[PDB]
Amino acid sequence: RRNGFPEVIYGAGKTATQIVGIVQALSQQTPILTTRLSAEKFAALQPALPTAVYHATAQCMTVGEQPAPKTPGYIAVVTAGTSDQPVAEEAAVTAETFGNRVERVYDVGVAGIHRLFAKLDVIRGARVVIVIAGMEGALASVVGGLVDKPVIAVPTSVGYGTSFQGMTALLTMLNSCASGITVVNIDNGFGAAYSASMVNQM
Amino acid sequence: RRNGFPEVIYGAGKTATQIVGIVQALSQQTLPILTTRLSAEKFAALQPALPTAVYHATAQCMTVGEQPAPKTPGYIAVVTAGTSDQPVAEEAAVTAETFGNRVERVYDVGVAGIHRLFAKLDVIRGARVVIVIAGMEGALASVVGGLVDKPVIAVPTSVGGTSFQGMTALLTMLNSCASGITVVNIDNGFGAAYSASMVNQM
Amino acid sequence: RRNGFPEVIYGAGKTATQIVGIVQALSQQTPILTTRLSAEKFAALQPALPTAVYHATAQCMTVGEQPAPKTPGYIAVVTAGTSDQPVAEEAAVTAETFGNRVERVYDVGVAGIHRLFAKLDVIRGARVVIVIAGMEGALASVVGGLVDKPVIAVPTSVGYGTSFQGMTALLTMLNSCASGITVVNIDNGFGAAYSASMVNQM
Amino acid sequence: RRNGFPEVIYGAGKTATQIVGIVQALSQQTLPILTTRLSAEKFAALQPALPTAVYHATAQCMTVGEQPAPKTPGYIAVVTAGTSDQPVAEEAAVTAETFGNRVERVYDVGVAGIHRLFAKLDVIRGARVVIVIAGMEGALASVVGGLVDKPVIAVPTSVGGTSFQGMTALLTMLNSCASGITVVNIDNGFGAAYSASMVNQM
Amino acid sequence: RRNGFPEVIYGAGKTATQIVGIVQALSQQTPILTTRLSAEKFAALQPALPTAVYHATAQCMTVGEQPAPKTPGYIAVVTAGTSDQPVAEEAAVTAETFGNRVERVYDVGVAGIHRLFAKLDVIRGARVVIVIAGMEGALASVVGGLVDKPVIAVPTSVGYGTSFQGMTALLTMLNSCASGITVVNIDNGFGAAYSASMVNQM
Amino acid sequence: RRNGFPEVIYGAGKTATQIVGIVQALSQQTLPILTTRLSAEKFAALQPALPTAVYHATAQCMTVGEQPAPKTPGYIAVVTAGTSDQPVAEEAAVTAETFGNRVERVYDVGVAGIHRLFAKLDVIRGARVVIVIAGMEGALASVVGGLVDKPVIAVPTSVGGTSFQGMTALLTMLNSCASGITVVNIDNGFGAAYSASMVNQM
Amino acid sequence: RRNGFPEVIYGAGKTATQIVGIVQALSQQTPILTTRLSAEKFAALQPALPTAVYHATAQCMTVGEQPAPKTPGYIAVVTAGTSDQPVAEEAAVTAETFGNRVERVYDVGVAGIHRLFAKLDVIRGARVVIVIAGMEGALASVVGGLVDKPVIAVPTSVGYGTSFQGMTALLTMLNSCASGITVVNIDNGFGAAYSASMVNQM
Amino acid sequence: RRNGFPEVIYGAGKTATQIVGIVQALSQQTLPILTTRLSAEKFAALQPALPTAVYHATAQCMTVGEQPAPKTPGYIAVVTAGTSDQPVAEEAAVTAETFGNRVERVYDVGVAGIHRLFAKLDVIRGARVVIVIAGMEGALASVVGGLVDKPVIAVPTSVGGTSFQGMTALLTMLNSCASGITVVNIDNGFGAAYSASMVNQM
Ligand SMILES: Nc1ncnc2c1ncn2[C@@H]1O[C@H](COP(=O)(O)O)[C@@H](O)[C@H]1O
Ligand SMILES: Nc1ncnc2c1ncn2[C@@H]1O[C@H](COP(=O)(O)O)[C@@H](O)[C@H]1O
Ligand SMILES: Nc1ncnc2c1ncn2[C@@H]1O[C@H](COP(=O)(O)O)[C@@H](O)[C@H]1O
Ligand SMILES: Nc1ncnc2c1ncn2[C@@H]1O[C@H](COP(=O)(O)O)[C@@H](O)[C@H]1O
Ligand SMILES: [Mg+2]
Ligand SMILES: [Mg+2]
Ligand SMILES: [Mg+2]
Ligand SMILES: [Mg+2]
Ligand SMILES: [Mg+2]
Ligand SMILES: [Mg+2]
Ligand SMILES: [Mg+2]
Ligand SMILES: [Mg+2]
Repeated sequence: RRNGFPEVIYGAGKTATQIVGIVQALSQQTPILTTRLSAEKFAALQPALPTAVYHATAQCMTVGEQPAPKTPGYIAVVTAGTSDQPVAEEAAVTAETFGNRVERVYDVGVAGIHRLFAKLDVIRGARVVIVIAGMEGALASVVGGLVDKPVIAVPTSVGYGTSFQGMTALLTMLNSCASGITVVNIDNGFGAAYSASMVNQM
Repeated sequence: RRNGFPEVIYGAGKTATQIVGIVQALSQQTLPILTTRLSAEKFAALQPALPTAVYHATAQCMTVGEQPAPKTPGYIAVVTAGTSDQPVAEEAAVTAETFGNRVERVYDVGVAGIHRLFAKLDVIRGARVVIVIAGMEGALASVVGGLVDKPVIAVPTSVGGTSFQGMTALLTMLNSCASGITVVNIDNGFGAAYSASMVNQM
Repeated sequence: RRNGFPEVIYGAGKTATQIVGIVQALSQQTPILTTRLSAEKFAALQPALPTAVYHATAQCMTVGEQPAPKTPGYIAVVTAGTSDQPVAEEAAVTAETFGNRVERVYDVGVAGIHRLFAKLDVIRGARVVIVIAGMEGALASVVGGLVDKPVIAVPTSVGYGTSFQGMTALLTMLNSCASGITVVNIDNGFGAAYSASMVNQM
Repeated sequence: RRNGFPEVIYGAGKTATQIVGIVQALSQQTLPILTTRLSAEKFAALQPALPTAVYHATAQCMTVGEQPAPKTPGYIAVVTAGTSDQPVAEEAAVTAETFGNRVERVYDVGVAGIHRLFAKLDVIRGARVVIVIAGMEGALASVVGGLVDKPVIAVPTSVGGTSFQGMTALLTMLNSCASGITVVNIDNGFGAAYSASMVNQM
Repeated sequence: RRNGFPEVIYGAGKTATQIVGIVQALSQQTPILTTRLSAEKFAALQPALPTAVYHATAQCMTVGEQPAPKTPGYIAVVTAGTSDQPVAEEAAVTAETFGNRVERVYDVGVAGIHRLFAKLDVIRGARVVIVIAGMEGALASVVGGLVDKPVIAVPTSVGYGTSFQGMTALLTMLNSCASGITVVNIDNGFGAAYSASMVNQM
Repeated sequence: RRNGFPEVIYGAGKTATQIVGIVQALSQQTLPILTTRLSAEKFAALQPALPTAVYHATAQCMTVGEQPAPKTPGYIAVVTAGTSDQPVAEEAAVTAETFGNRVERVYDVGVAGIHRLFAKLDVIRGARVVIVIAGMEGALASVVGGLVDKPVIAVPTSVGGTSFQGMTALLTMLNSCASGITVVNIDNGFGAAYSASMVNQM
Repeated sequence: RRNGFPEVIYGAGKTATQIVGIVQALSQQTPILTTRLSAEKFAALQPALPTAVYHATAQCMTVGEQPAPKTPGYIAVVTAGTSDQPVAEEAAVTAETFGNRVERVYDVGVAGIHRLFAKLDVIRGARVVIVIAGMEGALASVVGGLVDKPVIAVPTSVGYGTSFQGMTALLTMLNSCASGITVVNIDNGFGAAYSASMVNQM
Repeated sequence: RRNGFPEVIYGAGKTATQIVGIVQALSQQTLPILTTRLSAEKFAALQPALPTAVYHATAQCMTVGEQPAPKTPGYIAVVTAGTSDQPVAEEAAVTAETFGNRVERVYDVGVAGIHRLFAKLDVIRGARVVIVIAGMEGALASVVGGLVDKPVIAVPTSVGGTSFQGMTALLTMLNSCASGITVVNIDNGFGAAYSASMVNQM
């Protein structure tokens, strides 16, 4: 029960009229984070749940007060390209909603690998690292070889052609777990940040 | 340089006359040497060369060198779905233990006879990290993931068989919902325990 | 001919102007159930066939009188998550239209497995069990091991990423038929309820 | 506990010295013991150990123990598309019979020479349940399913071959339309008959 | 050059403003048939090419005069279900535009196989048979075994789930070519009727 | 009954002692008997039993019985892309000839050295039907299909190899554009010639 | 840094309000080419960046002055069908923006192979050849065998059915690299022209 | 006719008694003869027949005839990801050198230990063309492609293994982003070097 975790509603298939109904049911108990919440659904709820915030790029709403970092360290969220940033903020906002400090390192993909070496120590000073990437997926391989903290890698569905909406990054990423890497499902920013938050709070 | 980890040998693509070559190249470590995926015919080839080495048959791993105490008092729980998983479970198990981790094995607890899984639930919940290894019924990872509030790393196993050579287990674990599961690639129990070991010792 | 079954029009590709034409053709003979009937098509037919009912969540229209249970027992329709409920009501409404009592057990997925043990006897007291699930598909494995009545399992296309719109549940579900489970096609709530109704009426 | 079923041995992953181990562990049942997928070399290994056991060559099943009468007077019809199916058909057949079911075999009736299938249509229609086993021409299940108003369980068989190792038969049976068909996974005649047997004895 | 064939514009990717431009270019020479012509594109061209006809269900426009049957026999176009009829009329209209008599046998799928035996001689009296079907694809197997004229089979992309938009019929159909069957690409009504017309005019 | 065709034996799944069983069951035909896919070790097993039979090594076909004249004066052209195709080309070739067809072989004319293909273009164009057999470079079927105004049946061959075991050739031929091509399934030269033979004799 | 290349913004996922922001950031330095720029996004930017040009068919905007050919030779862009022309102009416009002369040879697909032999010398007089094609993909095979300059082949996603949105051309094209051919990703006109420009400027 | 290239033998499908047949058919060239994919058992079969020939074991290539000087002073760099790549890297290497190219090998520089790759970056950058050969970690091609402003041809290697037999490496290289990469098909180091050699000598 009281395991110290917020509440997570799969806001993708649920109706705006329903999300109020689910929030207002658990509104007396416990922060309430909702993931994959369209901009058309937050507008329809804005006055019905007038405390909630909305992170546009992340498609996440939070009703309630995000805690202060309960752990002295931080989580590195590392992005290969700007197109990755929505699923990145889904991770970074759920990690912050679960009580973790988060240091963002966006747009340092391998096609300009000096950008990643520029922040290479910030990454190393995190307790966990989330690596997000599309197309090639190469970035998680690169970081996994270069840091000695747990790395959770999120493939994304960005790009085109034989990206197979994320399949090629997922395969690339799975093929480098021997370097200290685990992988979540495509676009699953929330899901990597939930295991990330657990790792970080130990 | 010195992150404490033992020396790893990928012994599937190295030769018997070439393994003894790097093992004794680092015979001044005082740190253990773990050799993964070493077929039983290749340990008989070196058994004269390294009389002291230990060989874990099911796990195809050979350890040379004095094991010191566990590094931290928590344990990694290794949960297996069926007997066909025992080998790749034992590769995770032996790697985790060589790396300094206490390991508690919880084998044959697939959801076909789920009472088995509640039998040893106290043990699973007590671990700092849970490695779930499952073949055809990769549904075990989700069942676990929704019963523990600790990190779960899932290892899909290939076992031949509308399981499409384990590809279904990999897909089933990725698409699992007990948020808190994170997936390595097929049969890679080593790398699971490598990420597990980092997670435990933090 | 007179085998005791209603009439089933694949209302997906057929036009609203046509469904009236098909209903009004067989309207003199025999209940008439139509499956995959959009809400935009029922409005266009509401006055042209003003007796029919419409189950919104199920996307099924029935013109005619649903029979009373011709069998003393009931069919358990068991759902893993709320997102599964449309295809669940397609099953539950066709099972009721074919003359079966139906006991619904919705939202008891494995990510909170206590909810399923809460209703575990209701399931067992059914003559047939329909298990519906998305993403992981785990639930059908779990129930198949726990009841000793025929279980028909419907994968659904809900979730995201490597769900492959239902493929991962279908594979998961097919891989547990040795526990007394058969599987229908993705989203095929109607089709599992048609075999279910046959089983139940013996 | 006591659901009446006989004892099942998955004899593909068990060893010859280990099979005689559980068979004689339950030699006080008075109930039959059915051992599926037992290669002809493994029955010669035990033929001394169990002189009374019967072995059904094509079906790779070994039955130890006195078969009592059929439990119910209806029969299961086992329909096979071609000769290449005889083995997995015979695994369904022998399992169904060991479990207490009268079984009527209707073999080699594929739609290439469909007059064969109308030859023995009276027999098929007379069954309480029909198990259809088909390789390349998995179209047989639909043809049957639209000629019988009784439950049909389809078993796709692998036979090597743009049949993609049976995957086409599995897909073809799932996507069948004679509503009333339900599919097990590849080559799993046992589990088909296990669901068939439940359906018959109800 | 003058091989006796009409002109065939892939009207799918081409613009309405362009199709007039392509027609009016070859309008002085030679009938002009255009395939995959949307209803939104024919309206935009109706006054610019005011002689052309439009077959709504077929999405084909013909500018010019369809010839009278230059061959005494006819082509049987055989459809399994009503959902198949668009791609059927794409075949039947291109076969008629190329000078062939066409006898249509729609909706006689295997789920009611008596309907096909009702027309079984009409099919046999054709010089070529086009078999169109979705979902299961079974129908082409059935007819191929029952007629001894060339059968060209068109899979369609109708149905749902693991139809894989036509892939399961294509596979089913390819797996019965030993009965005197060739297969075209999914939905390719025009393409089967072009080989059909050649066969018929010999 | 009597459509003129010779007797066919699928000799891949029949046994050597069982082949001589049906061959001499119909030794009163006066019509030829064609046995396809007969391995060279299985013809040596019967060579005593049938001293008169002919065996075409590359094609794995054995013909017993007096070949009468060709039934019609046109010929079938069998075009092969490379040497690796010679076997399945020769199965089409020998079947077509046993069935009563004049056959002109045009081998090794792949588009890598396309001048070879224009070398024997007069011959190809002169055929009533063209069977194109191609492995990796299945592009040959389209090239032919757009140079002949006669029916083209394409046979994809498996040859191991990012050709995905011939699946690419099958997909490439289906998606060919020289409208006038029709595809059989992988390696099935027999059935190609069976449809070819019907087309030629009409 | 100053390697002589323009600037390339993946204008697909980026917002119109952002592309101005990215252009106007690098507007002081260095031509600026933007690829996959919708017609709805260029209108919204037309007054904010009023120097840029827009190639409608190519979906490319260029802000800045395209250089004159810095190399005396030219690049042949060769198209199989008119449907290929968008991705062709994406290549031809990026090759021209990077300083290359470009000779276009559109619509000479293999279904009318005389059209390609008509321009066969123009192709040969280029220093590099880009071959673009859909459906069959055959054209790259044909040209690769016929020119002895580097050939870069772009599969496209045009056609239907088992085109698998470009997969069949990609496979066909990859299967002819032994003739002096490399392949880029589906629809990647820009990407083949970037390697093409490098080759040409040596 | 005379493009300068040496004579190539595809020695995987040619026989040992047939190889010596064309090698000595062109023994009046004064130009070298390169024989690719020649197993070590097939070179021992000819070693008497051609005493002067050289055989490169790892690369399965045999070269007969006097190598003249390099044709142009630039070199091709052949970069390999791991040891498992050495064979197909060496086929590219030896072909490039036989064709007249200076070749600099840069092996074992995968991104797991990326410092290795910066070790020999000066050499890589100095090449006119870079052939990148990579198995599981096909991410190497992108890393290179974004560090060199010269043409990169990538060769995916099959190595068994959630790498799906190299298919992931092929997909990963296609979907790479360091624009400047171009991909051959699986294991085809020869054809890579054939395109590489053309690119270098221009
Ligand atoms: N964005 C997300 N991705 C994956 N799983 C999620 C996401 N949001 C919530 N979940 C999980 O999905 C389940 C919700 O199931 P449902 O009852 O269908 O809402 C819970 O286990 C949530 O933690
Ligand atoms: N929702 C459904 N899913 C699958 N099959 C269905 C569905 N509704 C009807 N059918 C079956 O599809 C066939 C109707 O074919 P058609 O002539 O195309 O309407 C019949 O066998 C129906 O029982
Ligand atoms: N519906 C269709 N399906 C397949 N191929 C077609 C179709 N309509 C026309 N074609 C062929 O596609 C080619 C037209 O190429 P394009 O120049 O792109 O129009 C010709 O070979 C036509 O015969
Ligand atoms: N049309 C395109 N196709 C593929 N890659 C592209 C395209 N346009 C730009 N790129 C590359 O994609 C990268 C841009 O990454 P991003 O930061 O997400 O814009 C650079 O390497 C560009 O050269
Ligand atoms: Mg970027
Ligand atoms: Mg690491
Ligand atoms: Mg739920
Ligand atoms: Mg059960
Ligand atoms: Mg119908
Ligand atoms: Mg036929
Ligand atoms: Mg064209
Ligand atoms: Mg070339």
